[PDB]
Amino acid sequence: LREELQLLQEQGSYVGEVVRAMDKKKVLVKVHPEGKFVVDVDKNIDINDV
Amino acid sequence: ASKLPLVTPHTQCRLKLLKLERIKDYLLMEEEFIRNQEQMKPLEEKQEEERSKVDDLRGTPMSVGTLEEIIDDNHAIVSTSVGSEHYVSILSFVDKDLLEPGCSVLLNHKVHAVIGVLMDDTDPLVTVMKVEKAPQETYADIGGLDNQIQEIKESVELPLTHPEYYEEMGIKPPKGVILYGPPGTGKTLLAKAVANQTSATFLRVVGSELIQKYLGDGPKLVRELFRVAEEHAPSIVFIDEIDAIGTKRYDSNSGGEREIQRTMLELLNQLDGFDSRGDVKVIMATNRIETLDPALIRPGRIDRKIEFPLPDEKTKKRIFQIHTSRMTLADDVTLDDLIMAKDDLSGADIKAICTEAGLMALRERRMKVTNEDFKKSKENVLYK
Amino acid sequence: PGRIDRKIEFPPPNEEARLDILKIHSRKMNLTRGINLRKIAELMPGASGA
Amino acid sequence: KGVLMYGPPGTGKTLLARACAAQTKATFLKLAGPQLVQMFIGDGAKLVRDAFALAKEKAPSIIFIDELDAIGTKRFDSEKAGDREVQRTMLELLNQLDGFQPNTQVKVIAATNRVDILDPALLRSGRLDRKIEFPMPNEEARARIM
Amino acid sequence: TYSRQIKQVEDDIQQLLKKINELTGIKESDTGLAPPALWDLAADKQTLQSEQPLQVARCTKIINADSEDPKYIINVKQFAKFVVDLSDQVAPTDIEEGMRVGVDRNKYQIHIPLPPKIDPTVTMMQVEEKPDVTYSDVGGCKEQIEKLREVVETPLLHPERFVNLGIEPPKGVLLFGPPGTGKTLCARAVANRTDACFIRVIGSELVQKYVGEGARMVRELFEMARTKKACLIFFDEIDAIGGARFDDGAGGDNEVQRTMLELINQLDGFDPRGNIKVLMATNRPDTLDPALMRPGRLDRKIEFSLPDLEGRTHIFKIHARSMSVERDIRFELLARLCPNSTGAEIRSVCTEAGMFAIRARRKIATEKDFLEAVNKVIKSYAKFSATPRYMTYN
Ligand SMILES: Nc1ncnc2c1ncn2[C@@H]1O[C@H](COP(=O)(O)OP(=O)(O)OP(=O)(O)O)[C@@H](O)[C@H]1O
Ligand SMILES: Nc1ncnc2c1ncn2[C@@H]1O[C@H](COP(=O)(O)OP(=O)(O)OP(=O)(O)O)[C@@H](O)[C@H]1O
Ligand SMILES: Nc1ncnc2c1ncn2[C@@H]1O[C@H](COP(=O)(O)OP(=O)(O)O)[C@@H](O)[C@H]1O
Ligand SMILES: [Mg+2]
Ligand SMILES: [Mg+2]
Ligand SMILES: [Mg+2]
Repeated sequence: LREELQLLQEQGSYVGEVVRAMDKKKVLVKVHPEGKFVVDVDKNIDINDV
Repeated sequence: ASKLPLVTPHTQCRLKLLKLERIKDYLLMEEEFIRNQEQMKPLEEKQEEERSKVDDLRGTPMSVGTLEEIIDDNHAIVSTSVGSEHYVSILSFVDKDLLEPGCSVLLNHKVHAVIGVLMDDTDPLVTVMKVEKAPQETYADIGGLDNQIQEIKESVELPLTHPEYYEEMGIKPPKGVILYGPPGTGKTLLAKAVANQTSATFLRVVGSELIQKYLGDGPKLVRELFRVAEEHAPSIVFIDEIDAIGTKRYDSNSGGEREIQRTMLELLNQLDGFDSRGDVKVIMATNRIETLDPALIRPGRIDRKIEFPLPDEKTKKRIFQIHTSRMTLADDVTLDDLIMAKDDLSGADIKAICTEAGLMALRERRMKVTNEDFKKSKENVLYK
Repeated sequence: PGRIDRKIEFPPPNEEARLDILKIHSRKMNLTRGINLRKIAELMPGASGA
Repeated sequence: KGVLMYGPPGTGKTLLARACAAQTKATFLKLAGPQLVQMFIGDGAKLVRDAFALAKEKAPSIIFIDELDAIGTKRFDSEKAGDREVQRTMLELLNQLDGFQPNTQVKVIAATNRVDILDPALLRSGRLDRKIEFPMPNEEARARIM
Repeated sequence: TYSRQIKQVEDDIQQLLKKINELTGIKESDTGLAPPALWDLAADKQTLQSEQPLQVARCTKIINADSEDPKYIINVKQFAKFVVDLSDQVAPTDIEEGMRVGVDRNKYQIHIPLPPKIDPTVTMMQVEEKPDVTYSDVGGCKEQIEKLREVVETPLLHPERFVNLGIEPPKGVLLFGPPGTGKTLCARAVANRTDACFIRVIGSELVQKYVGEGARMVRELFEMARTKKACLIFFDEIDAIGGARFDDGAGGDNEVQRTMLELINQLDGFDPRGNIKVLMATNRPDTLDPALMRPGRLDRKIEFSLPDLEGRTHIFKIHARSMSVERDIRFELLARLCPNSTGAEIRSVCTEAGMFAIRARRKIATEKDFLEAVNKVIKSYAKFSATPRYMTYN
């Protein structure tokens, strides 16, 4: 309970939209009205799961 | 990759043994030369050391922008995805050849410099117009014409499959082919036989969907059609029912008849403009040949003009042999009574009867088609 | 004739067919016993099912 | 205030306007007809009042409008369709020339070659005053021209 | 004899090519990367040179300068307008008003002037490449070629025979006749031989979707044309761009007439176009506007009629000089069988009659192979014919 005073100052996470993945562990994701971003994946997420 | 294009002796000669053993020395000496790079200058691994250096150069956020110009000293004005455009620089691992104005690129996140280009995801209209697979059965499915089946091969198939006969003549093939006749005689049927046979890319568009609801969206649609047709291959452009551009007036089209006109002027350009045309064959089809513009049917735009007649009464019997081939037809029936039923029944009517008589048998779960099936079939199909 | 596979005509309903359209739509109404829906259906000389 | 020249297209209308640009040492300001037509709304209207405010600043100035039938086409009543945005640039050109808050500092020279197309609201008497015509050269002028 | 022995010694060395080129680096088929042994210049040096010293310089557009001081008024795409200054690396000379410039992201000061926007749908209509039609292929209309060639290229190739005589040569020219006559064909021969910029415009490309959008494309054409020392504009099928002003009731086709009026203003009056020569080509000239048929815009009015007899016999010699024929045929007999025919039909006769030789077996056409082509092209396709309602130009 008293951890959240030093936990909520961490900035929030964006939400986006996958179009399609490609070679060498990256995906093409677009944001709300913001441009498409070629971003990488984390280690706990499978590409075929995306 | 494309190391040597000579294959010409095609035997067990010493010349084929000499050439490839020469190339054997051009490869090993090239191998042993480049092997001694890492032997005396290790300095990296080069499988990843140049790669990770690039991958650490380019940022993990990668924003997507747009080209609009190039200044060739590796910096160009690029447009960001909001609309505020910059004057960033271009790198050296960028392969500065695949850059056109309008190509989607990858930018840096920090200084927005052009890192890499992006392969485009195209298109939601190319796949609309491009025929995916071969439609149906062969030329043997047609029957009865036999005079213009030769004609279409003469202008489409034979220029493509035998490019020696026009050369020994010293001639170029006839350009345009139009197909006309009464409705239901096999105009659309013959074009499927071409798309069965050919190895070209085959594009189809109907004449009714050439007209648009906005001004000038019509002639834009034609210009990008022939752009698609030219940029692929030797290709075949099939435009069906082109009298429908001028007969039916629709209230969606804000421009009236003088927007139909400006579209046909663009179509009149794309067949015989002054531009370098390339290897594009044009097939057209209609059933009201007297309505459309005679400037579009002049030689130079359409050379061959093929008429389709009504089926003759001994070609009619051939058509019944086709559409009743793979059905378990009972021996009650006599096809020759069916032939002269309508004096001018088209080839479409024959399939319209043969498909309907099968539907009456499934009402009674039967497997063979009897005579009274056909007796009530032409009452259902023709007479209404 | 080769274009449309089967055409299906919808006539206006008759006295036997006006009854069961009433029968299905009187399902969700709280009725009173003793109605004789047959007499109701004959008053409409085939308007439609609407 | 406001002159109008008209006639057949080869009689010489620009030739007087290029003559007056060389003679008087005033602030000459020229316009094309379809230049006052914009894709966005109200920009051709804004472009009119910017031009007359510029000629308001240089107080000895005359303004020239070539091909006035581009914007001064006659208004019409119709439903379902029809252009409207062109009339807004015309209806301010009526007002910003003449009407509320008038001025005597700028002079308008207008030139077209067809007249029956034009809106009678811009041919009133006060907006375009002296409507002169240019006839084709009779006999003697052709001896002078060539 | 050594059947497998020449095969496996061929096949392994074709594999051994691939087996060591994977050990150099051309591989990993990319998503937009370079060949690996090509970027090595920016590997250590220009990586930390074209990135870390060099800055981004966001580009803008200048409204105006002002006196006594630099104090430039600048403008950007959607954000505000600023008051800026120069850098040391540029003079205040070439920072003239209404000019795109690059500007840093912090101080907002001007780095370099930029070449202006070219509006890329006008960029695609500069020809960049010459076709292969020679004046030797436009036979039968020599007098029309001579009267055309003395306007387009002789004031360009020798701009001294006219100036010392004291005459200003004509500028505009249109080419008109029935279809299939040689108008677009003769235009290709001009772009073959010339040397200035040849900017082509098909008249069906100026129809746009918004209001006044077509008229701005006329300017951006004539802006970049005035920058050139000499340019050669080609208009094709101008019956779509404007026939005549006829405005009645509901204003219909009012939009296309304003595009036709802006084209008129760019041709005459008020500090003219200078050394720009235009060249139209239409199919029916009777619909065109009298203020566009006025000389000073369209001085020359070259006619393309049908060939007479020696025009026709020359065209047979053009389209049959390169085909395997019987030696002993006469073309003069053939041209008497085609009284009112176009040059496009005569080429279709020559291409059709070569097909009859391909129909049976043979390798060279005969005279009766020609005559089986004439009655099919001239007399059996005579239902369509395309000409007799265009000789009257209606
Ligand atoms: N001569 C023929 N031989 C065999 N089948 C035929 C023949 N003519 C028509 N058919 C049958 O009729 C059907 C429709 O023919 P098709 O639509 O090609 O005629 P069409 O003239 O193109 O029609 P439309 O004029 O409406 O475009 C085809 O599926 C074909 O099976
Ligand atoms: N005088 C000629 N000599 C040689 N070939 C000709 C001649 N006239 C026409 N042709 C042939 O006509 C074709 C070009 O016609 P072109 O496009 O110029 O017709 P056009 O006059 O422009 O009418 P349209 O605008 O309808 O095309 C070429 O294939 C060319 O070989
Ligand atoms: N004395 C003259 N009288 C009439 N026209 C002349 C005379 N001298 C020259 N011109 C020609 O008249 C033209 C003027 O064009 P103009 O008729 O004003 O065009 P528009 O009226 O369509 O704007 C010039 O090209 C000029 O060559
Ligand atoms: Mg069909
Ligand atoms: Mg004028
Ligand atoms: Mg042409």
